[PDB]
Amino acid sequence: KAHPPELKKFMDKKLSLKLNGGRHVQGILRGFDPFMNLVIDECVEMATSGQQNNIGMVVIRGNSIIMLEALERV
Amino acid sequence: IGVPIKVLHEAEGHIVTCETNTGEVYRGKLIEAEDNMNCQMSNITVTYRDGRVAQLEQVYIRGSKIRFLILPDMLKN
Amino acid sequence: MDFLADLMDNSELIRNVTLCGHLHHGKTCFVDCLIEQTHPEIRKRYDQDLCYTDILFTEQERGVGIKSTPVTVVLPDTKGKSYLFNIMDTPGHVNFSDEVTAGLRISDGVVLFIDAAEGVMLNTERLIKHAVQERLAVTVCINKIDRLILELKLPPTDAYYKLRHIVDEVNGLISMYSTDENLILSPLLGNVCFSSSQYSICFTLGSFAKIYADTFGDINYQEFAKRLWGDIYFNPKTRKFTKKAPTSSSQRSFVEFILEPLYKILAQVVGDVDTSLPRTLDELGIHLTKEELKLNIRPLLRLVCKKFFGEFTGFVDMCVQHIPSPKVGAKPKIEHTYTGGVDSDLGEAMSDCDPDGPLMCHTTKMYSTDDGVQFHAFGRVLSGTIHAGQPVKVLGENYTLEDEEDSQICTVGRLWISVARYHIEVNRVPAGNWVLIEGVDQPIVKTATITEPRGNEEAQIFRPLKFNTTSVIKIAVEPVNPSELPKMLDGLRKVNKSYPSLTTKVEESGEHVILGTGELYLDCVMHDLRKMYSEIDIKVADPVVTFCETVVETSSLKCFAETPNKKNKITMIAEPLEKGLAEDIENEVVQITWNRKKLGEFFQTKYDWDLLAARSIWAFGPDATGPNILVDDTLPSEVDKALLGSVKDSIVQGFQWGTREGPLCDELIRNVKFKILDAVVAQEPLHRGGGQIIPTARRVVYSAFLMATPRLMEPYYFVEVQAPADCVSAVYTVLARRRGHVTQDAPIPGSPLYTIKAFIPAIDSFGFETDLRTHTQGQAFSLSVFHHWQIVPGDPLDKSIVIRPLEPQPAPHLAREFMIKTRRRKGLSEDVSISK
Amino acid sequence: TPLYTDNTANGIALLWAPRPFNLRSGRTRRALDIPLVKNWYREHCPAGQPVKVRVSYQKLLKYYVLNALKHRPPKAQKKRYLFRSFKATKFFQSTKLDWVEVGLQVCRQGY
Amino acid sequence: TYQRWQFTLPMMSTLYRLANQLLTDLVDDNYFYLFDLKAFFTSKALNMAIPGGPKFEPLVRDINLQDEDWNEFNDINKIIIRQPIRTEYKIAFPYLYNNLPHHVHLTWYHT
Amino acid sequence: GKSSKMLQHIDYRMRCILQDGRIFIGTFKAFDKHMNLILCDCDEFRKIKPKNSKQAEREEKRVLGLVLLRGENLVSMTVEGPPPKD
RNA sequence: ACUCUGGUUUCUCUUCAGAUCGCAUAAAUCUUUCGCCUUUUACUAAAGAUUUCCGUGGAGAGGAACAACUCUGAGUCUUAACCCAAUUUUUUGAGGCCUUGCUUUGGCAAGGCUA
Repeated sequence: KAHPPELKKFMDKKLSLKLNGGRHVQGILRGFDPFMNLVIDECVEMATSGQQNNIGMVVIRGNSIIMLEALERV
Repeated sequence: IGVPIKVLHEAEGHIVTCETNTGEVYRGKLIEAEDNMNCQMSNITVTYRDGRVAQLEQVYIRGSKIRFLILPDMLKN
Repeated sequence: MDFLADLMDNSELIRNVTLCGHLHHGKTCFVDCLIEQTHPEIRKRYDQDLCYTDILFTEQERGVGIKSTPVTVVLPDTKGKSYLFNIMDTPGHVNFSDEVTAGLRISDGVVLFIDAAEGVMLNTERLIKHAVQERLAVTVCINKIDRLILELKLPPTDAYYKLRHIVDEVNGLISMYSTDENLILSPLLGNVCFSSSQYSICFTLGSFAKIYADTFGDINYQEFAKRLWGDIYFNPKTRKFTKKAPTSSSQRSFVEFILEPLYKILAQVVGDVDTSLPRTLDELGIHLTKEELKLNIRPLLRLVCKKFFGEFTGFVDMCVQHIPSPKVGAKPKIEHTYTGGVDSDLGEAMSDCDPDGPLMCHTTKMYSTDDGVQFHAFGRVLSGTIHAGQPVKVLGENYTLEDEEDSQICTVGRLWISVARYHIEVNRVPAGNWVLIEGVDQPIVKTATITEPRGNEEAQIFRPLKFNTTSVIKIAVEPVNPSELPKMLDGLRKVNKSYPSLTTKVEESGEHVILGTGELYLDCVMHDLRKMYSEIDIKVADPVVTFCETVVETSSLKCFAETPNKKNKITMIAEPLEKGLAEDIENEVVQITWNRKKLGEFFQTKYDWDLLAARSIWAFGPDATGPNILVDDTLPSEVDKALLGSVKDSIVQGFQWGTREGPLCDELIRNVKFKILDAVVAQEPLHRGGGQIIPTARRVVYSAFLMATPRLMEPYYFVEVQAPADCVSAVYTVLARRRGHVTQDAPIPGSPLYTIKAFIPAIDSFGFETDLRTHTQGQAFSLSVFHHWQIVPGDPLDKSIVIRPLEPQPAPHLAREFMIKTRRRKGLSEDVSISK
Repeated sequence: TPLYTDNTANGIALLWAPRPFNLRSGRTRRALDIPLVKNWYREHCPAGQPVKVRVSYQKLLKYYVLNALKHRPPKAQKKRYLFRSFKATKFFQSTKLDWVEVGLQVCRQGY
Repeated sequence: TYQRWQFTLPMMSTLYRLANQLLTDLVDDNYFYLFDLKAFFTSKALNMAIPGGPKFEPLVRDINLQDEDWNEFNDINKIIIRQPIRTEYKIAFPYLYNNLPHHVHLTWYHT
Repeated sequence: GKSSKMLQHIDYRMRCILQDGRIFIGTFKAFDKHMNLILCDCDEFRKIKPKNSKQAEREEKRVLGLVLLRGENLVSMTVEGPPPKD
């Protein structure tokens, strides 16, 4: 019980994640947690109009995160 | 050890589709299947609810935002 | 059961694996346990094991497996779904290991087996080295774990130390054989599975961790396996894997939590029925019925171990972790087995393992039908899908793009790909799966590649099959009466197809000679020939060893032969090869296809040969593997360099012919550095008759060998005779009688037994094992495999005293009488003529 | 639970016993068909013996192997217990007596 | 009825202790290398008898295999005998070291 | 305590209404503790459930086959018919 | 934890033998060869085929004796002190609007605004 997600292959790789409310973020994964809460270093959130705003290193929770896709080779 | 989770873990490596709660349907080869239905695939095709389709080299969708999944007919026998 | 065919479609769920064993009993016991787990109908009897891998009745009666059985099924996994395992169980004999060589091309992964009590063996070491040279994954299995637990009754800590020593020895052997970084093997790494194969007791560290998780708690099995595998120690106060070993009297994690429960269960079961009380069973979470308790000690222990230890999920997990799917593993196999290179478009497609691409299936195994009239060619389908009735061109092992007549078209009937039930319900088989093609047996002898008729016009067959062992024991075959001679010959052909190692040669003396590796091998050959392939009674001769001809001194005078066309004469001198070059060349270290600069650098660095000598035209016997090498040392000052280039092919053909047929006994010649001194020939193409060179070349070879000092060479067989300590000295006495020399002798670590490595000459090797076993009153056991050619004493052509017809000759006289007897038996002129 | 108990050695020794003792529990055999000497001549040789001992061992091994060769019962009998029928016959009766008394009775009957 | 017996492990231990005198210490069948019933069967099926094995009367006259005439390959002038081909060699591998083996039996190789 | 209600309707073709509003008719052969069902030969329709439809009984129906529906998106299920022989 | 589950000793009787009937081993007759040989009782010694003979198992039947003690599987098959949900349901932030296209209306699919 309490198994962690297989995020070791995507650690330190630039990927794009989809957050709740129709949000899109893109950045390098700085780590993972047992509840899927990860750290995105140098994350840039893309707005619905098309502009992207860089928020730096932040923490993305897996409760509102829909799915992540790596932008590089796994 | 569930029967549906065991059938989802046994269906890894074949072509299957998964429709999420947001309407995005991703079809491809299930590379890794977790115990909580977290599916990591590679070279999948994702079609959104608006009709736009795209191809992803590698993705990993959690089971919390996943609605249903359709596997091949080889697992029925 | 349709899921068995459904899973074959998924190219990523197949696990092509071949087994190896110290003795065929251990591997076949594991295969039978796997079959019983997969098939609930077949249950092993209490008196004897089912041994489903021993299809032949000869293996069933003798007790040693004869032919490899490629039979397995879909098997489940603890953390994964069922994968369609297909395992080719191999015989556990030194000579019969040649058959396992075929399995080397059947699959790309060898799940090696090592007995816990016996430890490392000569057969196991040879198989590991051959697999390492074959570029395949190796996953070790500690077999007969109950032997240490029950037979030896060793302390648990001592048993763990012995197992660790065995694993370390295996790892050292693997590292010596191959330098790849993947050579690390350990229960933590997942390359070691502890499978006794008796009582159905198989597991790994992950299997034990999963059992612990199922029993109580929710501990992550992967982490627990990574921690408890080694000697990292467990701290109860800290309650964690503590590498510092804090507790004074604690035992290692593997000993404390893995070996100790097994020892306790075995002690409770074997010790007493009250020892394995219902209270103890409930503490173990098992409730056996009264009938199961009323059984004998062995069936009760088997049932308890089988019920307690699941259904061999640990082995499946270990195989899935390391043995790759055919899609992943086809590329290294394409690089190694294929002689056409992976860069080919068809080769590149095969490397991707595309079922919808071209059809490229390599069949190397041969299996007789129940009636024995027809055969079936068993082989992997690297690319494409074979369909029943679809015609295919079966290019043989000797097929080449030079001549298309070497291949023939044939139809493929029922496939019978599934072998666990030995049924023929299979219609079509996808790429990467083993197929038992029927109907194409006639055009092909062994190790031939079938392909689609018209889809590809340039695909060629894979490289010819190679064996580590060398057939050195030759035996003549004659019918009781010639009236039905062809019938026996028919069976002889059935022998050639069935056994790849056996070599049937029609000698010029009208005798059919069968070449095999071991005495038991040829005995099984003759049993199969008489009982199955040819019911005619067959008379034989005394076993003989193929002999070699070598040189010790340089040629005294040059030898020249003149071509009939206007007297074009080539002169040469032969010299003995440099010491240590024979085994180096024979080990495929350097090939004639190598670049001239690379070969020159190799010879200048290793053997310090002259660069000009290296730049000379090099032959190196047949197929660039013959120890007898040929260097064209002709002086560039002479104008024959253009003529030599125009006659290089003829010279090479003459040299290879002379290597195949020497001057004495016309046998193979090795370690001869034939130096082509010079050649004077008219530049006119008319005078350059193709048929005037090769006979002249072989005459020059014979004269040079006569000019140099000739010696006979016998194949010294390596024998790893294991024996109890008391008989060890007596064992040497046996080698004393059979002209044997003891190379080494060491006690078996953790076992009272004692291994002795000896080098027995093949002439006296016939029946050596029988003498050793009978003299030691059935205690000592031996196993002999050919090791190396050693020069026989005496001179083949020196005028010596003729030996008595029924009396052993003195040591100095062995060479001459060997030579005369071999020449007369071959049918050639007995007397050796210096003029000839 | 004790890893090593007093009964472990006994059981592990019995696990490699000869045929009669390897079985925890089975069915009985008659008194006359339990050959004790059987395992003796089946050995390689009583080493350090006179020639006559060898000859006796070889001859008895010949007898044993000839007995082993021809061994196939066609006897699909109807289990007609003739002795039991004779016991049930009114011309005979049943009683209990010492073996020596039965022996002297048989001697008198034979006389 | 006294037909089947169900006992305990310590009773086997003590009975084996008592019967050690009448029971040999051999535990592995490899000790009966060439003395198992199959070795004697294939010895009887031939003229040759192993030194430890009894002699036998041949099943048939077998004049065909008694003294065969010299042939092109059967000639002793070409056969080389480093060591005598004893009866052990023939019994061990009846299908190799025996011209016309015919009706023989198969022996267990190793344990 | 008994739990015989889930095993009695197993292996039969049931029509379950999900939380999104779709009706999936399929052979419910496997269930779970989280309410995740497995429908073999499943067909999902979002137009209407065809029960004696005069104009049309199948509208917006897509047959997927072996489908795995999660219990978080499932609301209720009703019995439609028994399973076949195969 | 609940309901049914139901004997083993025995004595005989009648069948069938698979199963090394038996983890032992005899004998008789006939048949072919071997030593034969002097007529049968006989032999020698092996093969071949029967038969009797010691025994046994399976299966069935009928009485006695423990027949009332059940063995046992099956029959979903029986519970609270104090602590709990960021992925599978007794805590879940999934809430509102307009326009566009279709349908006869009802309803269906997409976008943004939002706090």
